[PDB]
Amino acid sequence: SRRYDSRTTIFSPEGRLYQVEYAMEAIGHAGTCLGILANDGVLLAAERRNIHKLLDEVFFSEKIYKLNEDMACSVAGITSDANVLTNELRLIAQRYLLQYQEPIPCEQLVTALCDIKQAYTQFGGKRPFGVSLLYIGWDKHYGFQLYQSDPSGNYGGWKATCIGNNSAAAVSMLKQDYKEGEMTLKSALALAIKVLNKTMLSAEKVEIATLTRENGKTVIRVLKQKEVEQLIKKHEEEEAKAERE
Amino acid sequence: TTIAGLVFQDGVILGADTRATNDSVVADKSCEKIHFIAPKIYCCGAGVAADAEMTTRMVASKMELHALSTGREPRVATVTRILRQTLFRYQGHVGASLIVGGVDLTGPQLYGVHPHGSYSRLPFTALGSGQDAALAVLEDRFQPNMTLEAAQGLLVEAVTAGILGDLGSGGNVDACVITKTGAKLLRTLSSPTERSGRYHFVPGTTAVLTQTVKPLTL
Amino acid sequence: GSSAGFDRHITIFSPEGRLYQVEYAFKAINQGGLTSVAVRGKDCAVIVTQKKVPDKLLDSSTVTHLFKITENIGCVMTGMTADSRSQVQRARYEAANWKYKYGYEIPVDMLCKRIADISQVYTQNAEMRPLGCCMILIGIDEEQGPQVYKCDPAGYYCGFKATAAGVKQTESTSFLEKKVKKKFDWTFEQTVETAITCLSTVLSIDFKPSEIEVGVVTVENPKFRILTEAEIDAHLVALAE
Amino acid sequence: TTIMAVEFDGGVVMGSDSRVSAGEAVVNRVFDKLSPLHERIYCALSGSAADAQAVADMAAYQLELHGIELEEPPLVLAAANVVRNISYKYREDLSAHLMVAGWDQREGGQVYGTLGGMLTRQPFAIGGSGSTFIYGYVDAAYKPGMSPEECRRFTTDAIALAMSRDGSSGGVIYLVTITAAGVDHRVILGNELPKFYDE
Amino acid sequence: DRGVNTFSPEGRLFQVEYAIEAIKLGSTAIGIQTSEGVCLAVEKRITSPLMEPSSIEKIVEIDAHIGCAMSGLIADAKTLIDKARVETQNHWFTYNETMTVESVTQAVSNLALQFGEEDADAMSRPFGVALLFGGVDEKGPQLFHMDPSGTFVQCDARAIGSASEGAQSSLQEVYHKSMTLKEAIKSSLIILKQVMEEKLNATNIELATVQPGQNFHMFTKEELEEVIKD
Amino acid sequence: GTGYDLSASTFSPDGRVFQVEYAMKAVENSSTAIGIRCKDGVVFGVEKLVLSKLYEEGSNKRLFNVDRHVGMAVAGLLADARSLADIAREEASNFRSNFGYNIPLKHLADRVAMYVHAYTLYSAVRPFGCSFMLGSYSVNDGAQLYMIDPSGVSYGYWGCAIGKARQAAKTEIEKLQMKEMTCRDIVKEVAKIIYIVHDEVKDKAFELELSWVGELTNGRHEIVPKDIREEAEKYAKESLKEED
Amino acid sequence: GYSFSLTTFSPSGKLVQIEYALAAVAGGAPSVGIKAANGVVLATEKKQKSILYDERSVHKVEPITKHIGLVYSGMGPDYRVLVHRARKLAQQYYLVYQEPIPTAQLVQRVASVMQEYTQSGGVRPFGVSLLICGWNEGRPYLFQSDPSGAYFAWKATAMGKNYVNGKTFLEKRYNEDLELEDAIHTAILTLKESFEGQMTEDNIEVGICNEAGFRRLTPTEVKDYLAAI
Amino acid sequence: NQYDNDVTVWSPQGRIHQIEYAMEAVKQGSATVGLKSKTHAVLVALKRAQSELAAHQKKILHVDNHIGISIAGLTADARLLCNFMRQECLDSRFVFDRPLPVSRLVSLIGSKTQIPTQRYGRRPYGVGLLIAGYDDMGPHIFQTCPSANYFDCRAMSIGARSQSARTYLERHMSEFMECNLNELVKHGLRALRETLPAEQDLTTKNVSIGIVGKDLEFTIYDDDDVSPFLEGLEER
Ligand SMILES: *[B]([O])([O])[C]([C][C]([C])[C])[N]C(=O)C1=[C]N([C][C][N]C(=O)C2=C(O[C])C(O[C])=C(O[C])[C]=[C]2)N=N1
Ligand code: NA
Ligand code: NA
Ligand code: NA
Repeated sequence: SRRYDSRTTIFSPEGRLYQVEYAMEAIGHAGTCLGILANDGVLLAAERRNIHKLLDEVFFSEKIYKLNEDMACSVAGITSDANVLTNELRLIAQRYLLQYQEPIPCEQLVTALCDIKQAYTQFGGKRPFGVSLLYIGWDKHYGFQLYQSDPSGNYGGWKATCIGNNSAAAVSMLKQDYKEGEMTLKSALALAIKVLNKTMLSAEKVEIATLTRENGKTVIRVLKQKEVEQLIKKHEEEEAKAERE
Repeated sequence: TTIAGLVFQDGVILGADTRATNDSVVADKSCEKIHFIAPKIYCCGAGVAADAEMTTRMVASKMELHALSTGREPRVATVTRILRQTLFRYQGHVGASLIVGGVDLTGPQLYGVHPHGSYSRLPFTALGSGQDAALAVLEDRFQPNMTLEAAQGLLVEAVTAGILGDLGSGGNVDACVITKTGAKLLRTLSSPTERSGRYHFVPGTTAVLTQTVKPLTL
Repeated sequence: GSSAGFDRHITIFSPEGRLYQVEYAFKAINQGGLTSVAVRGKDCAVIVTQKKVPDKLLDSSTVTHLFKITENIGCVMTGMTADSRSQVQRARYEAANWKYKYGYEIPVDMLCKRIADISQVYTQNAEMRPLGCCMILIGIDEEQGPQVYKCDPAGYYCGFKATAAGVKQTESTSFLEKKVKKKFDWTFEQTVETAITCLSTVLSIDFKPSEIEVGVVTVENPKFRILTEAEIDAHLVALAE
Repeated sequence: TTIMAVEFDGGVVMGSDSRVSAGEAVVNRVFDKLSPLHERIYCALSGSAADAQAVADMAAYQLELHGIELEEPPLVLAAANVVRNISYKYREDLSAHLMVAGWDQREGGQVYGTLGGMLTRQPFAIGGSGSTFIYGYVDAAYKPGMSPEECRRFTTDAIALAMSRDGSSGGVIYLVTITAAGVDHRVILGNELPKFYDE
Repeated sequence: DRGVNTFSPEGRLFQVEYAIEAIKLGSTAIGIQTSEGVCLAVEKRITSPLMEPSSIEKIVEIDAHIGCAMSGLIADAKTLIDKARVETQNHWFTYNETMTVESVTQAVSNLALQFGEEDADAMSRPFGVALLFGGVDEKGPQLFHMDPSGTFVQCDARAIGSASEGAQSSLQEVYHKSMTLKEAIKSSLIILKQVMEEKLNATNIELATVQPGQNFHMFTKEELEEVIKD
Repeated sequence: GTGYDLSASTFSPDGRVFQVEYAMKAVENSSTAIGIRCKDGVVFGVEKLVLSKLYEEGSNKRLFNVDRHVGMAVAGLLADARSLADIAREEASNFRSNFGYNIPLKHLADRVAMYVHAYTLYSAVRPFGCSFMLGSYSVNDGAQLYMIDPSGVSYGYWGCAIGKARQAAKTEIEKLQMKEMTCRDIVKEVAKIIYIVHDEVKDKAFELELSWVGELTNGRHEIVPKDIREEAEKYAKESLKEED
Repeated sequence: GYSFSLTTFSPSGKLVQIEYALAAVAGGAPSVGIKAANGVVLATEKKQKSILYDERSVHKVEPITKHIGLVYSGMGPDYRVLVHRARKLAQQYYLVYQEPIPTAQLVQRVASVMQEYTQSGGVRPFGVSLLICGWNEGRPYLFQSDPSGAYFAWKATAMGKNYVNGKTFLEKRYNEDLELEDAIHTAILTLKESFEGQMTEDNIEVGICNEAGFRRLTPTEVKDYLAAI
Repeated sequence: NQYDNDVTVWSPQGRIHQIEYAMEAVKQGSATVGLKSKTHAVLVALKRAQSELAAHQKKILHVDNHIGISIAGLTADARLLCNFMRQECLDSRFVFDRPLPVSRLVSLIGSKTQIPTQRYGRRPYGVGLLIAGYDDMGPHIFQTCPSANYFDCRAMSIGARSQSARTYLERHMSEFMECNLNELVKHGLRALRETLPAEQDLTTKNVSIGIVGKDLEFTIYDDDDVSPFLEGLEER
């Protein structure tokens, strides 16, 4: 028993958690998932790793998950672990709604899952959930919001950020081009496709969604393949128009 | 409620009325009290309507689980055992009086199952508020190994005696013949009882204070 | 045969996808030093194994690998005797509990499935080893006729026309597949004598009455009949020519 | 209900009525109250039908497995104790009386009562509502060393006498005769009941 | 790698062995039992002048008639001090009386080997703490020692910590059984000043005494500055 | 093997559970205990090696009463043997509670054997370092004697031996025609066999423990009285000169 | 028991027992599933080691409820746990909702169970990838679910021995509005690529799902499809 | 070595090394002796002092009016196992209104101390007891160990250098049963100082005595209490 124990919930000599770090290496191989805040909305744009001729396309998404009426999220890591965590996020959102009869604020929903992820690093002897999540949402307190989390149970609020394959390369590219306070969703959609062009461009390999507020109610919608493909050609033309001059 | 059952030569027939009463007020005129359990096993619902509903639901699921695992058509002794041991643990608080009828490997079978968890294997039985009228009809004119035609006629006459005689019971006779080759669910097999109406109010007769219209657009 | 981690010590996967602890439970069946054979007739089913009494100080009645699970069902075990008894106790419990819960005689496939599903729990959970033993059930099904059903330490199970398990399993299954291809009127005499001659010619021993033990169920007498040494003696001398 | 078991040289006779009452209503006029626990062990069911059947099922389950674990038929003392311990443990909750009887290779034909979790071997016993009315008759009419036929007569006479007087008892007489040779089941109908004074 | 409840070949628990090794790292403390009272002294081991000196409670009030001094893991001690404090008032509730110094020490000694992995609610390891109890009950003034094993015994004088070995030699020469309390107080501060690699002063140490007449008293800056002289 | 021999939840590659085999070695190193099935009952004899003359007679009693009608004779790690007796006492007590009569010995052997087998499947526990012999007499069942080992195997025996001289004791029992002989006779011959298989050179002095169950005792497991034990000890010493 | 994960992350950042379980699937007896326009097909290799094995006894292609069916590659005993559990999950949906369970929702529930054994205490994951056919609104459904607890909706795919060859064979030769007549024929042709022996009604097993729910095809029904190869 | 750390791990020799390691807790622990006559049972304990300033360690403990014990090993296991005996005695006085037989109490210790030797993540009780007590069967000395084995005794010794004591006792066995109380205590004291070297011997500080019999309840004698018994024979 003691011989067979992996001991997932211990500090290594350096002063750090091995299974937490090793889970973040699993994320570094998984698909390029990013998110960008704006004045009039929030977006998530992800690399679609389920790409074959013979795949069916049942669901409205592949990596994007709705959570509440005013909230959604995308993931990077082991998709099975994501299905557990997203199911639990949905449960938390309704547990708040049953209690207070208002939608859960975005930071509160993220802290609730991140308190659970941290438990798997501190006790139980269990391996952590090998998933980083990017969350989007609206609430009455802070409005349009973007959050990141990771297997440690640590979260942060971001204006724009990325996780997955070419994570660091995408964030430094976002640090150049993002203008704080001045970005709209149309300008943000251009930057999302610009960054995914660097990291990964057919529309089967890309998957986008936009959270916005229209007429006192939140509107979460995936983009169709006609909307994505026209935005790809606008990048190809804008890239080529600068190249000549 | 008047429910009843009857064993004949080629199979079993199960009978039931269609009235559902809330205290001394008729809530439903047309409802099915003959429930599905298995392909060749059906069950009549009496007593507490929810307990009759949910136990027959639960045992149907258990027989689907049992049949899928065994790869065999289920036995009628098995539904009786499952019901009994469910009903016995709850000490009659799950108030499901049930007539369980079917055909299997070992022939046609009819069981009376009471809510405390007692049972009785029988050739004919009746349950619910008008059981006595139906059971009086069965005692008067039952014989061993009836024909398919005579059994339907007798079982319709039994459930009809309850329909007229018992204030709880009413409406049409539903029925279910379970021969060897499948089960024929004769819903609305009889109709013992057969207006002017028409109270056309003009639009605007009802006075209105608030009006809001929410368009949907698919 | 690649290996990493604790894959040979506990029931977890090797790099190739095997469970080495499961494979070692099959090797543990051979440690008993015995071979069982089971055969299915037209109107019957029979099981036979070595009733090896080296010590005269043993009570030869209490030395047995044939066991009665219900009236209509009985089995031959082969492997570790402690594991074998334990698996028989659980077969008796599950068979009886079935008749309590469901109100009829448990069929032979479902009893064998039940024990096989229990064996899988040992195959998946690290905390306990698999049982180093092999249960071959026989019994008369009402619809399907006579039945022979083996189940492994891995948690496999299957119905058979004939089967074997133990030391000389591959030789016994090689002998049985030769004889099944030929046409025979598979009577009680035909089925019993095939089982004894298979175990005889594989091991290369002319058996005496005390050197084997026979269990059987017929269409006429479906209750689990364990044959006496006198009844065994009649079938042996029938093969005198 | 009226039940009765009787003991003799190499076996037991065991008898019941057939009426399942629900107050003044007869729910079932043809109920067999002699349930098998093993191949040569029966019990006579009495009191609450739901309680009485559940004990008989649990006793049958327990005695089936107990029989296979010994490689022998169970003793009637064992089956009497199995019914006793269940009836005793849940005596507040259950409202039934299971008279147990059968045959053994060891002690032969024997009859046990288990009234409210007790245990007592008697040469004969009676139970149910109709047993009240026939305590005088069974004291008067019983003598020791009866044959199978004398016991079957005595069990029929007593249960018929009770069925006449008790409203809760009625219908047919079911009879079971247990010996080494086997189990002889027999149904004395309401048509062919032995007549007595009934005015 | 091995379990917490594992004996060495010498016949003793590794985690208990290693819990005694942890007390050597802890700062030194002295207690002397006298007929006129039990004194108790300890070094604070102050790592910075920013650190408030009064908030290093290494001698504490268990009751009005008992004190306890500690060395080793300071956090581990506070669990045991609270359990003792609970035990005394639970005893006062039930019996309407004070506990003996032995009875309190025994209650804390019962918790020493209440650790283990399987069959547990509970502690993983022992307490790496030596305790010097010191009070006055019906059997005169008593001083009691305890270690991570659970072994507890009465002591005329004893010390624990980094210079436990060094201080016990000085206690052997200095201790006399018919001495006064004020001689025993000044004996401790002499024996503490030697072993400390910091210099002795009123802010750098805690002293405390218990007499028959007087309650548990921990010494102030002014009361320490008066004794400082010797 | 090495690596695969620490847990009873671990097979070796050859298909062997070494933790069970190592528990059987503690029995093989323990002193010799024997028992033989007579015509009219069963007798037990035990080589109890005296570690010190300081100890009392009837200390470290390797013969036990499981029930009034059943006797247990043990060999191996004695602490484990006593806990197995406590299991068998309760298991026999449970039968009387459930069924109202004395437990059959084959059933008692099987139910305690499955208790012994349960400890050979898990890392969480270890096997019992103890083999023991259960013996009984009855009216109907008659004389019966069963032995159980650390693995949990239960077989019935006309004669049986466990301990140091396992094989050596059995070849001496094979000479006796136990099936015709009675309990009155067999006590002499059981006491003889212990004195033969006892190694006076290697081991210290010993006390012979003798118990029995039969028609002599009305199927009740009693100790052999000091009249008959000392007659059998005298027979053992004088007949040892007759083959020396 | 053991209250710690046997599946853990390596320095590379891979859950090693899941990839080792996929090796157990990849070395299993092969299985194929195809989604026609009007229905769904599931077919697999049932080639046991001898003619002694009773072919009618145990089945690879198994029903879950009257409208959903199942097949596997890899470990047989592990598969039977998932069949029993999936069957329960179907009834637990039907009891609550009084509607036949959606195929997506059955896969999601069994996926959650398959995920459970890649994390929970003292247990390896399953050495099985499942193929789950169905019929919900009025249209076919085919899903894979592999040892991770991840699931993928397929038009068509293969598993087990020569799954790479079966997948490429299918990719070019599958049309997105095939007839169910043709898809059953395609599924047998996918198996004949990877087969070692002469095919028969006995040594392979096929089930189908359409308008009137799921069922296993009879030997004679298979024999008709084998006649024109 | 591989078979040293867990109590469940059988060695290839057929031994459990964690039991045998727990036995060494008794041996490195201090010396104590126990013996009985026809009428009495006596325990004598060499109380080991920590330093020469500190008072001597309590080695003889009270269990009931009719039973008491002397210890050798880990003091926490001694006190735990003492409280178990105290409680089982208290149960018997509560339930039966009659003192618990000493052999029966000793059987419950063996049953209790055996349990953790067979279970993973548990350890044997690192303590050996000599148990003096009187009942309907007269006086008794019983021994117990970490291995869960127990022994009925004419006499015994356990602890540091206790081979010396056992050799003395094995000579004077038939003498003990005939002795009066003062002669029986003096015999136990002579067995004890045989364990010591020639340099040091018995004083009132380092010796404790525990006595029970037909007349007397389990009384313990430590300091001036002991002075009567020592003043008789003191040479070599
Ligand atoms: B027999 O004992 O009558 C018979 C034996 C079975 C084994 C078939 N049992 C029944 O007929 C029977 C009756 N009931 C429930 C109905 N209860 C009563 O009749 C009843 C009544 O009501 C009249 C009363 O007083 C009103 C009492 O007294 C408190 C007891 C019982 N189930 N099975
Ligand atoms: Na009506
Ligand atoms: Na396992
Ligand atoms: Na009547």
